[PDB]
Amino acid sequence: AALTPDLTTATPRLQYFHIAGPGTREYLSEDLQQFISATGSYFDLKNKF
Amino acid sequence: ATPRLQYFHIAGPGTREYLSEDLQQFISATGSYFDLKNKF
Amino acid sequence: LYHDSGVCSGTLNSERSGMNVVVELPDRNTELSYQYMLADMMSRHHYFAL
Amino acid sequence: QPGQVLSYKKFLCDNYLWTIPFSSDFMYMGELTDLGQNPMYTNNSHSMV
Amino acid sequence: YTYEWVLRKDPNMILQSSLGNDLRADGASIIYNEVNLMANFMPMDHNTS
Amino acid sequence: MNLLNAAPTPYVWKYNPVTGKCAGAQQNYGATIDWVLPGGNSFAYAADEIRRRFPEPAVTRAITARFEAESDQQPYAGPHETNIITADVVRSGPPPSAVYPFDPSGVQRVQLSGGPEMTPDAFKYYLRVQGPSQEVDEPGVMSQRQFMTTFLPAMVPHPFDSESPDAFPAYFSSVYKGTNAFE
Repeated sequence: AALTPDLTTATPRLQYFHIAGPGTREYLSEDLQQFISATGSYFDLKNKF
Repeated sequence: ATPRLQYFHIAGPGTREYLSEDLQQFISATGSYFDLKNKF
Repeated sequence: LYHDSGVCSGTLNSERSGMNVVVELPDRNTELSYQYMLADMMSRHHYFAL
Repeated sequence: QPGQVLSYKKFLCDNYLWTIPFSSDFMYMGELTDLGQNPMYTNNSHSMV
Repeated sequence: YTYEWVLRKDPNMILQSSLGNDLRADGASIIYNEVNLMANFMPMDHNTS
Repeated sequence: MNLLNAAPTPYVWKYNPVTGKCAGAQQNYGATIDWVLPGGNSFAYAADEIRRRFPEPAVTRAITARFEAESDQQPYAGPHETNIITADVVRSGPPPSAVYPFDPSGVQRVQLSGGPEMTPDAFKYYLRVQGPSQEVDEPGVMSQRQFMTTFLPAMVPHPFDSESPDAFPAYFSSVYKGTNAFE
């Protein structure tokens, strides 16, 4: 009715902010990693993650 | 559509649809020298 | 000609129907009506002396 | 000096006789106007000022 | 929509002389205060528009 | 012909939009044909036939309702209006797809500048769509179109002859006598 509890995923803060998280190779979606690897010679996006 | 407007052709069918066909033939035939088109 | 004057209006009627078919309204303007009709029908720079 | 001058916009319109058409879009769509046969004026009496 | 345009301020372009003299050297100048864009919208039926 | 059998001019009504109450009725002089001085016997019949061809109030009611239906400005939202009223409520408030962090840490939360409950779009639209708390209209006052559906222009032959109806110019009947009043 008024407010729903809303979805939660329960990720630790260090992992959520990638302070102690998995790593860029394994949290970026594989298509995004492929895009970066392909267009990394002229459009650097590895510094943004 | 109002009857008093149709009686005075303010909202009536129009000259082509209320004049008798013989009168329309007359005013079309004699339309270059004796004009009657401005009277309807 | 006295147009649109109910006190001194004109008269047109037949003989069997002697009642007048022309009633003049002081609230209409015949003169300006003719002016507008003639200006719409033709340009006004033409001079017609008749 | 430019501060010592004025402007006097004005117009003249002779032989015009200002016209306002009783139409919703102020345009000509017939001698019997748009609002001429609207059954809100035709059937009900209104006292304009 | 965004409709961006730019107005000329060159005296020789925007203004016309009856002699053709150089207006920039003849002290012609223009200052734009308020440049608004007007538009006419037909009030055609929303159902039919 | 006989003018006693001639059809009378209809009574058109005055709406009085501001108060909303009926302002009365009048003899429909604003649309009358001039037929006795210029017209004579040939046009007396024509004018009578025009007057008695004035639509009966049910027909006028149907014509007015049909004219009002094609307005596009009905009091409530049609599919056009309700689609955009749903569209703007959908894109209002915090986005649903925004994955934001909820930090339930009693020490050292995050700043969360942004730009754990949310409201559903069904209730969000329900707030926007619901009407007043009255849900019933006050008596007496009517809008223009609901006044046009009722209170129809009609020919009223022999009006001032009955037992105790007279007419409704501006009154409020009190003592079983028609007291046209409020002077």
